Amino acid sequence: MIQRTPKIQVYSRHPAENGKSNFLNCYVSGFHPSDIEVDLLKNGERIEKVEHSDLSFSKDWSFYLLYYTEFTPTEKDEYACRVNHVTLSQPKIVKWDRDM
Amino acid sequence: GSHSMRYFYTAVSRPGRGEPHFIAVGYVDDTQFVRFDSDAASPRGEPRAPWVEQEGPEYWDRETQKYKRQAQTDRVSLRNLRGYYNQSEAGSHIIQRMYGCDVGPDGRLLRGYDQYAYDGKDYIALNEDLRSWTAADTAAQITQRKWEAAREAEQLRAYLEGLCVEWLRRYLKNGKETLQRAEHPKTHVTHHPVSDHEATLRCWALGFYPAEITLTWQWDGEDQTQDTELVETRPAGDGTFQKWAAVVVPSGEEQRYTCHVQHEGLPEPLTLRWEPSS
Amino acid sequence: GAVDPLLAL
Amino acid sequence: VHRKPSLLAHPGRLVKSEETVILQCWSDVRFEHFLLHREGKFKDTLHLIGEHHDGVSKANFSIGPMMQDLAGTYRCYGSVTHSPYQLSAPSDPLDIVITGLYEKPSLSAQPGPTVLAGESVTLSCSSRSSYDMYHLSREGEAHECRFSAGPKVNGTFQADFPLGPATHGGTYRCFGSFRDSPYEWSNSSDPLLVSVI
Amino acid sequence: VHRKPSLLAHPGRLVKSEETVILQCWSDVRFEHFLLHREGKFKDTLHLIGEHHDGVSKANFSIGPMMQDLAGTYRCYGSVTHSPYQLSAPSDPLDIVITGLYEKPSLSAQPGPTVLAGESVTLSCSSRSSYDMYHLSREGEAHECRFSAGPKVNGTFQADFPLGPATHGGTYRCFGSFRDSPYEWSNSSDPLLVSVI
Repeated sequence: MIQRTPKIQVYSRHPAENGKSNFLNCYVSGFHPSDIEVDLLKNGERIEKVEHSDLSFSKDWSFYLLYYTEFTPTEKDEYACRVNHVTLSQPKIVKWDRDM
Repeated sequence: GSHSMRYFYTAVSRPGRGEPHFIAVGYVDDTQFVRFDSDAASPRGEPRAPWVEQEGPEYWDRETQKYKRQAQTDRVSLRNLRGYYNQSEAGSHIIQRMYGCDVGPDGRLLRGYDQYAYDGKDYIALNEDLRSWTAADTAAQITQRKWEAAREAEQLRAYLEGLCVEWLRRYLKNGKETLQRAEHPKTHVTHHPVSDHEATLRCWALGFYPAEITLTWQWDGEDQTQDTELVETRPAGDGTFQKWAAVVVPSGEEQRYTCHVQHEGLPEPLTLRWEPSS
Repeated sequence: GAVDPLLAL
Repeated sequence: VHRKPSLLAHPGRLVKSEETVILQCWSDVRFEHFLLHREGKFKDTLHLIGEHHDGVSKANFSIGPMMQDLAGTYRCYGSVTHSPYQLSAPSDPLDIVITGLYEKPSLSAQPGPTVLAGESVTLSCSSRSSYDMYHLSREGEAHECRFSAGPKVNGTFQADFPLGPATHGGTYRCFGSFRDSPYEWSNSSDPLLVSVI
Repeated sequence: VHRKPSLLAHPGRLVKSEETVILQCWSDVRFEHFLLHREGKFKDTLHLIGEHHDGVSKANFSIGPMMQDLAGTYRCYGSVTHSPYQLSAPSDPLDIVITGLYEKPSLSAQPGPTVLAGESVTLSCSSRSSYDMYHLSREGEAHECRFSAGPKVNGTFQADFPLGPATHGGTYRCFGSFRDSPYEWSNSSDPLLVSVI
């Protein structure tokens, strides 16, 4: 049962900027199998109004999903993406740098 | 220039937790129009693009009948392979399938296809001549013998050649203001002083389509191909895409580095430096 | 338009 | 434990792909419910309230638009009790085969379609497709014969069905299948009429 | 399986009761044996060695003193082999009818037996007997038309065979029969000569 680890990118739909509304995305690609836990965090923990695009794959058969959720970030607030998969030893969290 | 319509099916089994989870999505180039989820409280076909939503009930329903019917088949296909390879009864698996059709700017078929994979591993595929198969292993051979005796190519071919195209025309036509347009990237550069005397400058190109784009860094007019750091293209999450390239630079001498963007929405490639406030 | 499902794999 | 009910299919056992069939379960016993169960590739059990009327306690199970999964071996039971179900003995076995999923085979009669009584006749189904087994049915005959195929032999795959001393004529049809999926058959071979002189 | 042989009867298809007829089976193929088979209630098969010579292989089957049983549909086959016989394809169908078993019908030509060219002629057979169908033969060596009997019509059971624009004259004869036994015909109607001016 061949496996592949998930590349991960955290970002906002539109150029981030305090006080404004935006979406917090987490694009997980190239993983396999599909079964996967992808959680969006707000200052340390899980948010509830999270959604994910429809499961689809690439040419190399790898999958890919886009998690997101509306959100109005602050200079104070921190957001991160937590990801779990069989291929990983433990949940790999990835902070959100609005500059990247 | 040329467009294509691609379908992506995923049939995942779950020995204990129930029955095969079937999912299917359809794209016309980098745009997705259909989605179908075997688990939804109401398993039915759903629109994901304006153009294809303009259609009516018969359509959406005839399409749903296909999806419902597909899954029902992959269900058996799974249980089948699980035997072909003689595997655990409670050992999960997956069967992916990709098929669609490429056309010329004039229409007309360039290349059509249809290929499956078992556990992310190339299984069987319809050959380019649309009349034969290429089994990855002995197991898939069984499939072929059956499929050859069932004339699947003869039929699958007819769709790839026939309707796979016609549909794409229809979709291309109704969504011309999207699929056949361009939507150039709104570009800019961010200045982030990294370490004493050094600064990082990123060239952003967002909300564009197709996702195919090119971003380059030039210092004094010479390609920095070697030190240009850039992330893989990601979806804005609203149908458009993102991407950016960056290079470390000696403070002050920033203005020597210019960014270069090449997209289809751009008549002429874009060149841009950082614009230091005032 | 999606392909018409045929025979099981 | 009550007497086993009777189970039959209309129009018949072989169901053409897409097409639908009805397996009816009935008995003089006033069963409150009937359970239809098929075993195999994808076992399943269908519940249904009994219909008491016309001197019979029946229940007509509609086996949806025929395909892959639906094919297999069915058996029904009835029960006086509800909720728990006090299942009766199993009805006789009914092999519901799905047909028409593969190239038609060719059916021939050596020495020939017409023969003098007593003489030995044998039919044979060949095909370019690699069926592993062939099935021979005689018009209105309950059970179907089944021999194994004869591997790659200069263009085909055969199977000869000896019929012994010819006494009664008849129309026969062949079907081919594959090991892994025994309830999945090909298209019927053009009917062959055997005539005895 | 060889090509089918040719089958013909001499003098002809319709045999008068008591009278005899011969059905001959032949072909270019050197069949060592010829099998003649009659199908129906009194089905049967007559064996016979082939007569080789003049490049042909024949066999003359003599259908004995004609009567009820003998009448029906015949077909023959040949075979080069013995013991197991390797029957050929069936010769074309030959309906051997027995006649002269019922009252003679009356044949008439309205407007009349003699008519001017182009003019429309139509023959008709009436009879006290209630035959269900009638047969019209021209010179008995031309054809066999067949219409159903028309309900009671001023005293008789008729059947009118339109002949359309008269162009050639001819002798016609009528025959009556009954549904159940289509190979059983009455006595010929006195020949009627049609003349065109």
